[PDB]
Amino acid sequence: ELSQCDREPIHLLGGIQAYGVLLAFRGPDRRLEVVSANTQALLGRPPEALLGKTAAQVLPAELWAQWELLSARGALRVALPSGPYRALLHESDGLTVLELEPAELQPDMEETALELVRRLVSPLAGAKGTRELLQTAANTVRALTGFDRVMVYRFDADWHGEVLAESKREGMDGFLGMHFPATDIPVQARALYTRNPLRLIANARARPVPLVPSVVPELGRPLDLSGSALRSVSPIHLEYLRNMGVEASFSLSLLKDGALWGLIACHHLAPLHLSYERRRACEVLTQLLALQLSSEERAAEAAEDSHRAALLGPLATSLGAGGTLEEALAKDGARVLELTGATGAALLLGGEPLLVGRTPSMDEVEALAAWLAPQPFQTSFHTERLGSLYPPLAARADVAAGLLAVRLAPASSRLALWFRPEAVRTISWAGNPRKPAEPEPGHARLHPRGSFQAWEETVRETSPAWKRADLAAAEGFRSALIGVVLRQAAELERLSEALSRSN
Amino acid sequence: ELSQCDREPIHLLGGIQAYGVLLAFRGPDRRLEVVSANTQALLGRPPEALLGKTAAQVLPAELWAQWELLSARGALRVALPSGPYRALLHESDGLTVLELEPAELQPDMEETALELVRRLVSPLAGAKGTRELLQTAANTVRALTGFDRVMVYRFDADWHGEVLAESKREGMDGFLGMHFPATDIPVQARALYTRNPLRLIANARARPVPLVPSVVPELGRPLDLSGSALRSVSPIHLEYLRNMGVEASFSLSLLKDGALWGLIACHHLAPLHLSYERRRACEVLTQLLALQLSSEERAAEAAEDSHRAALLGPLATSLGAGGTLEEALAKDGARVLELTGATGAALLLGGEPLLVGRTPSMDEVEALAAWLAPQPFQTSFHTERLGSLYPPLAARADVAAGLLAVRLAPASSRLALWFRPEAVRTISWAGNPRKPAEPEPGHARLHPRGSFQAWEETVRETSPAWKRADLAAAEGFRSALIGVVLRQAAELERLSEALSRSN
Ligand SMILES: */C=C/C1=C(C)C(=O)N/C1=C\C1=NC(=C\c2[nH]c(/C=C3/NC(=O)C(C=C)=C3C)c(C)c2CCC(=O)O)/C(CCC(=O)O)=C1C
Ligand SMILES: */C=C/C1=C(C)C(=O)N/C1=C\C1=NC(=C\c2[nH]c(/C=C3/NC(=O)C(C=C)=C3C)c(C)c2CCC(=O)O)/C(CCC(=O)O)=C1C
Repeated sequence: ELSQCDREPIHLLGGIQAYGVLLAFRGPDRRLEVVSANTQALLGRPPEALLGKTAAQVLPAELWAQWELLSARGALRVALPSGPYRALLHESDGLTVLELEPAELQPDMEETALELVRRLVSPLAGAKGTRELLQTAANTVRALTGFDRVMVYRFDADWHGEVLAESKREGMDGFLGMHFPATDIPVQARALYTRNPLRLIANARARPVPLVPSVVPELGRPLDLSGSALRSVSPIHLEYLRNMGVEASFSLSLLKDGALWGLIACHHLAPLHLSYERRRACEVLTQLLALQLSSEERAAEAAEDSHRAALLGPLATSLGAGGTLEEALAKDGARVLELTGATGAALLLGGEPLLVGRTPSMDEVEALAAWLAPQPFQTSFHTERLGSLYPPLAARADVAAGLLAVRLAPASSRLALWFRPEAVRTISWAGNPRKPAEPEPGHARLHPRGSFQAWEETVRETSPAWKRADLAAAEGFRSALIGVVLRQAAELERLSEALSRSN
Repeated sequence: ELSQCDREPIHLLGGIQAYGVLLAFRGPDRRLEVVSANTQALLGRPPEALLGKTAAQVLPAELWAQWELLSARGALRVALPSGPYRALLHESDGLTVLELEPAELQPDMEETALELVRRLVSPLAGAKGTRELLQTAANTVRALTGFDRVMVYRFDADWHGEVLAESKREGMDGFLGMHFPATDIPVQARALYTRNPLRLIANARARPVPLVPSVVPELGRPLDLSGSALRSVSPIHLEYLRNMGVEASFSLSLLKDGALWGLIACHHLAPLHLSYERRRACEVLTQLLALQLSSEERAAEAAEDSHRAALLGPLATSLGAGGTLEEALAKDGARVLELTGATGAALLLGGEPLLVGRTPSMDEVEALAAWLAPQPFQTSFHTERLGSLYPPLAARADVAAGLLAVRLAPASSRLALWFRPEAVRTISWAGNPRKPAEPEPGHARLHPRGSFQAWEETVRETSPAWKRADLAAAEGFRSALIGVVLRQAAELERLSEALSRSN
């Protein structure tokens, strides 16, 4: 099995896990076009007999009694001689689908509606930090659901994923700082998770039981189960979970204005069950997290812009206090250095180029200054990778991964190189998984050990992107209160001319 | 209309409204303490004879069968021969209470909770800022209730009332931007509003039926009903609610980190009944609005401050471009006004006074510059009421009600000042509904006048308080960010004179 997954569609496997039982109705007859293989236990007749019979006869009276209310709402309690069963309606490909789920034996009088929502929303009374908000949400989710581990992901612009918050019981390895490639999650999976809020993987050991028409004749395709919540997982992802060691999963999809921002993944080692009320409350909890994250991301970006301005401001205090600027940058290296979130600065101002922080060598920076002139840059230049644009520094990686340049003078070549380290260097290596387990897995698919490589070779020779705040600060320092720099140059020159006349 | 209102104890009034009935119990013997006058219809036997009787025969057998069940939830729906009835239990004064309320005929099986919650949440998908958050929330709450006029109230630091947004159908009076003094909400009422989220006005027309006995013997005062949601309101508020003509109200409280930031008070001209599914939905909606309101408030700042810091930047571009400071302010007189959110600005860099915007004449400016030097302020002087701090300028405070002054020179007396207009002038006088009412009110207890008239005299010689961002910008103006850029003009002039007369 090679090159599998992305080619394979995931909405048309035609398989159902043994958790529930589904049937397909169509037309006034509501014929049993598609039936399950496990319906023998509940219906009491062989599935092939069920085929080609009217829905009124086949359905037990318990389900038929509240069928109108079931269509009105889509969820109500029906008690069978075996026991009570959750019932739902979902329309796919023009055919209605009746879904039956084994409800718990609990009387359900306890854990009433809307009180779990209060229990979940109470701890979030504070929650300043976006990362700390995700941490608190993970804590509450773990407290309610009882799963071993809760992890929260953020998706990068190119759909690279990382882990932000992690709430877990003591004992298992921490997964904070994880980075996994965008290709780990296929496009169709992202679309499906966008469409439906919750995904439940009841048990990994369970062998899927397929519905038993081979192919739908009228459609020519297996029945689509995208809306249905009983979709069977892909075998590749099943082996993923088997290698990782998690068997029951409960995944929540965080959406910011229709964009899949990240996922909450509740993981447990053994198959567990969750009540219907808890899941219904968790859907609302997902909506709350979506809204709160949508607001707080804007809050954090505004705060970062304000801090960038309030950091660029004091730089005018040093230059203007009397001390020469070339000594001033050495005096105040940190503030000028962190105006863009970069690690190296190099300045051309008329004299020999000056270096602050980790910067490329003298020959390298002068060659870069020579090379930058022919390209017409109206105000500034933004680049993500330097190897493609500039061959000579492609070999250099540790001080040549990122570049940001602004020309201080419109005519004269005044170059302000800003180098930001490679994404793999700026991110703490404490974020890697490490902790090598003794058993040897396939090492190609599973995340433990045999992963995090695709990230490092996909983003190799690439630095973290220059945010809107980063380029705004780049322009601001292209000025750097351009009055102070231009007027100190002019003032020094015009005092020097008077001194030379006095000379 | 007697003996004012502040001394009146709301907590201890112990009144029972028209619809529901109450009865108290003590200990395992559950001695009956108090009864309502209207319970005889529901109980079927005279209330006076049951004083101190056992619950076995006073109360119908069905409630006693569900007493242990009612204790768990604290509220339950039960079928009674008269009809469905809804009962509650809670603790007050060491004495347990049983409350009975008329019940809606719906068995709470159709359109249950946790599916209208998403109906309320979905419109909030946008709401880029606080104002539209409140607008959308008010609109959707109005849609849920079906009431006539929803309203939102905001309180200042000194508890003065604001009206941010409202949603109304066509054909009534609007009070957007209308103002009410802090004393309109008694200090007794604020703590109670903090304690419980929801309070419902059952019927304004119906007089409060008395509670029997008139007073409990053991305590000497009627038992309080803070936990109860049926507690009757003051007779003083009956005249108010009659004057505005509303019949029922449904008060929703918005608390941020334990403080009454806002208050939602729906109004309906005629009586209307709301089910507890809706009530338990809107209490969740208040808990909802709390967090998102905090988030949007916290996001609004650090963006206004960022814009002010960025706004100060082009003032530097006014320099370097050919011209002096006088000419720089001549072309750019607009931008310097919003640097501190003040309509007038004055500067004194050593020469004759120069003014921008509507500021006091130069003689009083010189007088205040002379007077501020004896007053010890190291970096800035932020006074909200000028007359209290400085008598002579109290006479003309239309534009000099509030001032922010900074010393340009470190030791010498060089000043930069900003003058804000007095309040009421800045606010949009839209609080008047126009259309003087054909009925004649007392002009002291109604929406227009009485309220917003005591408020105006309460905030005479007052301006919006100097926040953090405007003073930060003001101190940045004097700080070595643009002040040094101003100083460099002196060195440029010095080099010009060095070139002058010597060539
Ligand atoms: C060629 C594509 C795939 C290779 C790569 C592979 O191993 N699986 C592929 C496709 C699918 N991924 C599905 C679900 C899924 N996989 C991940 C990957 C992870 N990266 C990590 O660090 C961790 C945790 C340690 C994981 C699990 C994720 C995040 C997901 C989303 C759901 C989940 O978290 O389990 C998948 C099934 C569809 C779906 O459930 O979305 C296919 C097919
Ligand atoms: C000190 C006595 C009072 C006079 C003064 C008065 O006008 N109100 C007094 C005390 C109480 N006010 C109560 C309710 C209430 N009052 C307001 C303020 C307003 N100012 C206005 O101009 C308008 C008209 C639009 C109003 C409504 C508000 C906002 C409220 C709460 C709204 C509500 O009833 O839900 C009151 C009873 C408290 C209660 O149970 O609500 C007292 C006592």
